[PDB]
Amino acid sequence: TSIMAVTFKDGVILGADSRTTTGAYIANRVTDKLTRVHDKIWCCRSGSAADTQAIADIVQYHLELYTSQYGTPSTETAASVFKELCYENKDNLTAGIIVAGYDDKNKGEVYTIPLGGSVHKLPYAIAGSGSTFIYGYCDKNFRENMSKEETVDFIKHSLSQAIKWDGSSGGVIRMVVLTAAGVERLIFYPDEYEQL
Amino acid sequence: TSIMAVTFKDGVILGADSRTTTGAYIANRVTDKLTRVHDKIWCCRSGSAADTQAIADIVQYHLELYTSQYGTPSTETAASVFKELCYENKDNLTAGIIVAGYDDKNKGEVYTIPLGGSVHKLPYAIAGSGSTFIYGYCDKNFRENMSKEETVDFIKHSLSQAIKWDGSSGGVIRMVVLTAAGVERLIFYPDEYEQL
Amino acid sequence: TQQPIVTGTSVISMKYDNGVIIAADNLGSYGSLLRFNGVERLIPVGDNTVVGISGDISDMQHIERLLKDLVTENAYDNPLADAEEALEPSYIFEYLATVMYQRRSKMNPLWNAIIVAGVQSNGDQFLRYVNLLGVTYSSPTLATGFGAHMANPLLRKVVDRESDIPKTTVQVAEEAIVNAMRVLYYRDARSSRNFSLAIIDKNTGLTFKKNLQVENMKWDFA
Amino acid sequence: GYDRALSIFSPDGHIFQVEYALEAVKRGTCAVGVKGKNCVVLGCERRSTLKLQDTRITPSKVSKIDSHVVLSFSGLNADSRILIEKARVEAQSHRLTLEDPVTVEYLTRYVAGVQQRYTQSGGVR
Amino acid sequence: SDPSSINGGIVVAMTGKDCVAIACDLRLGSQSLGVSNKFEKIFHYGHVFLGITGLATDVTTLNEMFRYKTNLYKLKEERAIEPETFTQLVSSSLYERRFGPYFVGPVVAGINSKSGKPFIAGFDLIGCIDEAKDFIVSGTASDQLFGMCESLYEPNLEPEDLFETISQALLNAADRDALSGWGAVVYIIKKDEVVKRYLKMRQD
Amino acid sequence: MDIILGIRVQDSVILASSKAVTRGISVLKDSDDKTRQLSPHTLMSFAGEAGDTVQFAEYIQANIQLYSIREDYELSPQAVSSFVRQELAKSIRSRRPYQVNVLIGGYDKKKNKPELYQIDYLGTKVELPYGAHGYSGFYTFSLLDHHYRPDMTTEEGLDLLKLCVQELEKRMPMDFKGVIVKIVDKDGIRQVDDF
Amino acid sequence: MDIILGIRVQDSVILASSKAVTRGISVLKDSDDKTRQLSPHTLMSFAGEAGDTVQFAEYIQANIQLYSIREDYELSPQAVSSFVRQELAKSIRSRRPYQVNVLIGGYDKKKNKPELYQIDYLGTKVELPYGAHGYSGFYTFSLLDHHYRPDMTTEEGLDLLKLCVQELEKRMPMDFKGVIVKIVDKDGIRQVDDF
Amino acid sequence: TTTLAFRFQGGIIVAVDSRATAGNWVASQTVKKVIEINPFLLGTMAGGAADCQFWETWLGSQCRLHELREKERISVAAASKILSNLVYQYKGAGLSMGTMICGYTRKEGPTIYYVDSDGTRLKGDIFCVGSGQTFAYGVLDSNYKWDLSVEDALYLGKRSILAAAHRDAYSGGSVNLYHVTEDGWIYHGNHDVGELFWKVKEEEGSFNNVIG
Amino acid sequence: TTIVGVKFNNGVVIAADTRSTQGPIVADKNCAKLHRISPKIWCAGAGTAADTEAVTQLIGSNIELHSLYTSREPRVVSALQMLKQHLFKYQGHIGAYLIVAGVDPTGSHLFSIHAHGSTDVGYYLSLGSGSLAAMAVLESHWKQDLTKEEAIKLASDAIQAGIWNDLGSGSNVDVCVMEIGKDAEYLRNYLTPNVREEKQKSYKFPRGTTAVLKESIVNICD
Amino acid sequence: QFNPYGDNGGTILGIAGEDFAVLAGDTRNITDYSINSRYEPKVFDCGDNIVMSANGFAADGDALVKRFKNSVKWYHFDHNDKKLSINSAARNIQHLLYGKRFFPYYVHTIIAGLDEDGKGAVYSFDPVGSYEREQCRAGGAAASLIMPFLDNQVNFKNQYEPGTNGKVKKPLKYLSVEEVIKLVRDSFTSATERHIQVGDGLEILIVTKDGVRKEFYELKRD
Ligand SMILES: [Mg+2]
Ligand SMILES: [Mg+2]
Ligand SMILES: [Mg+2]
Repeated sequence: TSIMAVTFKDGVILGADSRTTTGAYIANRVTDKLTRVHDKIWCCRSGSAADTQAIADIVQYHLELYTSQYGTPSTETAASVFKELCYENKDNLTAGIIVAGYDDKNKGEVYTIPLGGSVHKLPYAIAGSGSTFIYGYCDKNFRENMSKEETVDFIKHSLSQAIKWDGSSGGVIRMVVLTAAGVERLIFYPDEYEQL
Repeated sequence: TSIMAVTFKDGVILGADSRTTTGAYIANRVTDKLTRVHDKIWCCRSGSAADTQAIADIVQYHLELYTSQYGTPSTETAASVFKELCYENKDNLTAGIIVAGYDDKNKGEVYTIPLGGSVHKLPYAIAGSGSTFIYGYCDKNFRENMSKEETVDFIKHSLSQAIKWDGSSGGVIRMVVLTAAGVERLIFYPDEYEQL
Repeated sequence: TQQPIVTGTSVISMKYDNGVIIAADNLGSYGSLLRFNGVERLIPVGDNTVVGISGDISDMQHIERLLKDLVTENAYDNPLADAEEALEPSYIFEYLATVMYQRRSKMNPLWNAIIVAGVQSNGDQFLRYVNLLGVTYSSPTLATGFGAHMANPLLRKVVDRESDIPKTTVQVAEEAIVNAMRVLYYRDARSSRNFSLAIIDKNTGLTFKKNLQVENMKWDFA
Repeated sequence: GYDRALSIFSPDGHIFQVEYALEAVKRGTCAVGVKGKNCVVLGCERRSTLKLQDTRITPSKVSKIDSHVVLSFSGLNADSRILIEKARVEAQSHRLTLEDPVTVEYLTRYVAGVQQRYTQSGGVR
Repeated sequence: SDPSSINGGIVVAMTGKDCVAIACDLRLGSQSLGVSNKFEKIFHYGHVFLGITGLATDVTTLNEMFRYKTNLYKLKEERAIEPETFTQLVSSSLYERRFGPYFVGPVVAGINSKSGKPFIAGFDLIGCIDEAKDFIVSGTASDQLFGMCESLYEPNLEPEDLFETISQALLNAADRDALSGWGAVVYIIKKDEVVKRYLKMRQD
Repeated sequence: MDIILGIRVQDSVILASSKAVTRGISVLKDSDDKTRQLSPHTLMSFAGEAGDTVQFAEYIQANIQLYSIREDYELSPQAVSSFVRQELAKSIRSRRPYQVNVLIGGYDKKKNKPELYQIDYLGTKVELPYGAHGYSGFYTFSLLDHHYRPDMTTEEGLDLLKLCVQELEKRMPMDFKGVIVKIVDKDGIRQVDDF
Repeated sequence: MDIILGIRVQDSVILASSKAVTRGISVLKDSDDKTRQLSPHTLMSFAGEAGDTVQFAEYIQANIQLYSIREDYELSPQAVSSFVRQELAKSIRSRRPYQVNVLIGGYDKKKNKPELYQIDYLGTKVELPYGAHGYSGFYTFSLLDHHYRPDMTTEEGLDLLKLCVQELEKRMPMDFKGVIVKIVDKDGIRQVDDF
Repeated sequence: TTTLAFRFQGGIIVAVDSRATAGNWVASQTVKKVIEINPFLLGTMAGGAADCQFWETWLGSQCRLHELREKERISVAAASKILSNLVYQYKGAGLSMGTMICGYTRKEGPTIYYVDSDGTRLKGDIFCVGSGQTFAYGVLDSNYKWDLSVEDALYLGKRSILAAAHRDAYSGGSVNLYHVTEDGWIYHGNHDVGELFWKVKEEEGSFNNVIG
Repeated sequence: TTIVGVKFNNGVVIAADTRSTQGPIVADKNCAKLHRISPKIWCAGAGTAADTEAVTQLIGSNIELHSLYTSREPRVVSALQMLKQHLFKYQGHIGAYLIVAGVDPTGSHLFSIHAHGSTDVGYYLSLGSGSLAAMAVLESHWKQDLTKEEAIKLASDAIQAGIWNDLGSGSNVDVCVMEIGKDAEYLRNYLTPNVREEKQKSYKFPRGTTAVLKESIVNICD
Repeated sequence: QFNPYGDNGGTILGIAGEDFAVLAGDTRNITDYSINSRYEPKVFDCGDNIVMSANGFAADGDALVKRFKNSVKWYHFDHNDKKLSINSAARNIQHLLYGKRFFPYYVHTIIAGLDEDGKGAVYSFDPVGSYEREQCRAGGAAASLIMPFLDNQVNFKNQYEPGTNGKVKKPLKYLSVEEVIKLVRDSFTSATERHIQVGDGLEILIVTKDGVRKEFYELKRD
């Protein structure tokens, strides 16, 4: 995998490639690594497909039960539940998850959770095997309070490069836009992003 | 290490950090990884300090003996001698070398030689542990036929990022300019490059 | 049985005439990747104690939550929570020390080296170390990781024994700490330029300094 | 688990459940033991309101606990099987650990201890 | 199967006022089994004395080798080898087997016949010279010998007093080691007389 | 432990078992009886891991004696052998299995027939005219394949057994210090003192 | 291989060596002579790795016999023992070392004295009043520490040796099939046939 | 360690050394390896010092509880089996013990049981246990007769430990002697090998391998 | 071991401690780690003690022969080249870690060599188990344009850091000063801050205390 | 893989007189080649005139001392303030240690005090609870250096009466507290010279019928 999430003026956007791997064989070239845990709280999944799926399923269950009792959970709360699962089961898990959500009070927020189960709140986050190749690019190009179109271009260009160099990444670039307006799904095909 | 070499309009420039490592202890923070094998043929060294030094010493001896008999060797010839040593002793070596030189016929040329001992002629090359973090940046920012000032900025910005993310890289940024005019040594300190 | 993932490097500290100083950089390393740069590794407990932590960051964040919870629990049914029955540095340490040794004894350690710096209610300086093995010790100067090898020698030139503590001012002590941090940036491959520093004085109290930078560096000499 | 304290003291200091258990013994068929100079004889009554019995297979009144000790009883027949079984198991357990069969005093002390335990344990009579 | 502790044994050397002493135990065993109680570990080539601890086959071999080499030295040089020179010869010979070494802990002792100066020296298995004013120790009870010597030793002891000090150093060290003991020999060395004494010690 | 043999003849079962108990480079005892009487007409010999052997033998002995007292009746050799097999079959999948191999020699009084059962630590049971555990079988089975007849007397069986012990004393690497021989027949269990 | 003993008395050296050759679970031979005469007044017994033992013994025998013919003279026991030690000391740092332990019993005709040398495969030589290789020493050394006197006769030495064999036959785990005894004195080497 | 105990005409002799080792380091020369369970029972210790020490004093407490409950001193057989059944429960866990339970009772007479940490329990007349057991066996077996006098038996036991103390590197210190009769055990002194060896050498004429 | 090298105005200075260990045991309390390759080229060596001594003697021997062959004073880069090619050939199996320094017709020089065959260059260097304690001092107090007496002070201070803070280092400080135009000046035991205090008691025994079995005169003459 | 044990170095020593007993120990605490503290005491007054030290892995050492101190407290609560005799303390400590037979306290334990006849007593334990009363015992890193010296000077081993042909031994006698402290100080200075993990300071606890007294002495800091 290559995955990322980026905050901007109107909220936050999540991004991911679509490649699933078993050694050098691509088991699925149209994977959906962006997963809904709540209406406007989503996560990017990297690491083991089975581990990250089982975690996201448990989180979605927890937040559904939270909502039934206490109403809409904060993005911080969602990240805390991910952390609790990742930290307490660190010996048996291979999961690198980025949590991203939109509040109306807090606007866009991004939390990254690496292998150990630590939590880190950031303006933007990158993760997955392909992220290594874009640390330089992303640090140089990220600005705070970007527009929607600018943030889409930032993610598109970033994941394009990650895909170009990482063999474990490829296929389509999926994105999910989280704003006050609602939830928008975007897709970008090789013929567009490859020649950027 | 983080190292690179870049061709441009007037010739070629080599670049490197100054960190030497023994585990997490910095054995030397002012290392010179850019090595002269001939008047206008230089190399960037990465991997084992002892292996790369022994190779560069043998190459310098070979090219000095070449010059005595057949005059100035081509940059391709210098790369071939590096390759021959790296390929035939692949089991006992840990050396990633970039070769760069200036001819008047061929202008600037860059050859990269990875672990296996293969040769690859390129417009520019990056290598060392820190190179992983700038594949994205360098591919997006490199143009052919750049000016001297543009190429210096490209290398300065690139190695700045490599240094920022790689713990095995740091110290000063050394550069060596190879043109018809001669050989120029440049140095850039943390206080300048860190805040780029 | 664990292995540390996201890690923090040296924590350094020393006693001076009226109190203690402690410092640690703001980096969260991921192996050789210098991944996170806004990480605070000094955590104050009340107005009289600062706990400095190195090692695994997920375990550090767990210890943060434990200390946060300890403050809450101490306030319960305690009218003197902000006076005579406030949390002392010695209480906070012994608690952490107990936890560390219990976890090592269950073969599932918290992968950390910890320094508790503070001032007791009677004015006495408190400075003590504890790690993943549950090993504890005290000294006029204390440091973890690389700090133990490089900072301690420098800090021991200022305070070499007990009798040197009354003779050392806060200006002299902070100068030695700040110098040691520069040396660590030169020589530790997992240090950052940015760091935090905390002073706990028996008169002026807790002073927490953020976003400090290593400066006045010598390179000009290759 | 069923916990009720069934054997308890009464105001006069009697444990009625234990005393009523003695009434069950009083109802049982008569048993007698006489020891001589070189032997012990155990005699037992068998009620004759039961004709058409098969004496080959009907449980005998005197039971061997080991090859050298015997146990007869008076009272509830079903209850006696539980005591006999436990005694027989302790007999073999003693031979196993001490490498010597039980003394008659020891075997008796064990059986009596079992009986006592059922007078101050919850959920049992 | 640690070559330096199969057979067992110890050697110690000390300097005094115009004299030197070198002592060793007599045990040779095969791990737990004691085999011989007559196995001496001190040899001499002219006035230069060499003690060797470690694997006994190498002790024997090296003695035979240094006898060989000092005999040729004397024939060519027309003089007896001195302790300082012999020390260098031992070092060279051991380092020659750098990547296949003799498993030994040799100790040189003697008085330079020209200057009259008392001299002692020690080596690791690979040739590193360890020179000392006071004492050199070697063998399976080296820790014990280090402790005994460091506390008991004082400078400029007379030959008769030095005998008592070195003997008590060896004896009490040997009794705290399972693989050392079974008898002991002490050499007291003056400029032109050498006295050899066998010590009475516990035989367990 | 080490050598345990068994031969079933016309009217009896004969068990021979080595007397040596060796630990390290020392023979600690040369008169060890590697057998337990389970019931008047049933004998069990055993060999295997130290401690395990006697612990298992005595545990089985206690259980069969408990059965005998409860029912005032002697279990058949076949029934005892099946009980022992099941205990070992349980044991093999336990946290720490009993590493014990046994032979069971018995005289069935209802059938008036001798019976010999061979059971290993896995719980592998077989009825045999002659049996052996461990390295002994590698010599004795072929020997008995040749010399054994089904209609032999107890005396003929003892001579056939002498032939086995002689062969083992000639070709086996270890000194097993002779054997204790015991006969199981209609009249119960008795020991041959001069072998 | 396995058991080799040696005793030096007033006027002779006596060597006792086990007769068994065992491979796997089979004693292949019970009359094996684990000794070679190196010279008329020098005998060498040996024990260790299969093949290596005889190959080494015969190689030494050839060399000493070659010396004898060349110089028309018999090497002293001390000289032979030193030659053998050096061969083993070379061997231990070879690509494949000789895994052989030896005892050398000789009568020095110039000194009129018996001599017994014990040498292991590493090349560790010692002169002894009595010697043993392998596990044998763990019993015999203490026994001889008690009963041995330096002024004993050959007959007294043989009785002292009977006491060692008896102890080994009682406490050793393996059947070594007795010993071949040989005496080395002023009149050369002879074998005791009834032991 | 070296420890022995043998049966004879006049009861039981029990003899042990007193050395403790940690590898080649001689930790102690004055260890007590015989434990006095009651006036008629003795236990010997070989193997893990703590294992032996802890579980044999524990055994003593179990024997005391037996005579309180049964109003009769425990048999040597039953006492040995308590220990053997205990160690069998720990089989595989790594306990290291070689013990001998020696004593007299009316029903048994003089009795010796060998008990070790892999669960082996053996009745016998002669046993030697420890790293130096073989050295003790060599002397003991070659001088043992049933008809030895109390004086001679005491010496043979003492002499057998001395033999092992001398040859076995991991045995030594001193010899502790005990004699068990129908009337109970009798202590026959601590004998330092430092003096005992030279005294035996001179008086007996043995140990000719050593430089006199 | 702690060893350092420091460049100054008109030359270079090297220093070392004087403790030699075998495991945690101190074998020699005053061993000399400062070696002579040529009169004005000196080596400081850490690692395997026999390897540093042997490799320094071999190259020193070959340097003398080379000097005689060329009729020239030997250069530091020649010793550097020969040591590095020898050590590389043996792939680190010869455990010699050296600081090479000296003066020659080309000027004053300071290098270090690792066991596998890498050379280094610097104005200040440190090798050995106490190198981190020494380097901390060097990074704190070094400056461009040091005088002779300043460089000696800095060098010995860096060695002292190792002596006090590293368990592998102890006892005394040896120094060698190599100045351009002057003879190299070797200062054995330049500092002795670890003198053994007076013992509480004399352990001289009464004569006759040791029991003796045999006496005999040993013949050393022909 | 996580290793739950570590080695904190140092060494301890106990000697018993006629009416007194001493328990000494150095104050240095280490890991690998670094010093953690120059003054970290490891000899403790546990009440009832019992002094105790558990040397080796400090986390296990502190845990054991902590548990035994607690055992003394509860012994008073459960048995009417009865004084815990040294022999009873010893047996109690055996059970503390053996209780962790299959995950041991990695320490060497020595206790000192007076027996019930008023005479000096020293008991020593192995890591799993094997114990023995002695006149004399050294424990820890330098035990192998000190113990043979104690055999010679306290128990007069290998010392015979002069002129008696090695037939009469030097008679055993009790030593005065002045004589014992001389042996302790010499033992620790000797150990400091030849063992890297031993130094900094020496703390002696002396036990008489009047109570527990302390004495401190400087040791070499290299
Ligand atoms: Mg791709
Ligand atoms: Mg011994
Ligand atoms: Mg130090």
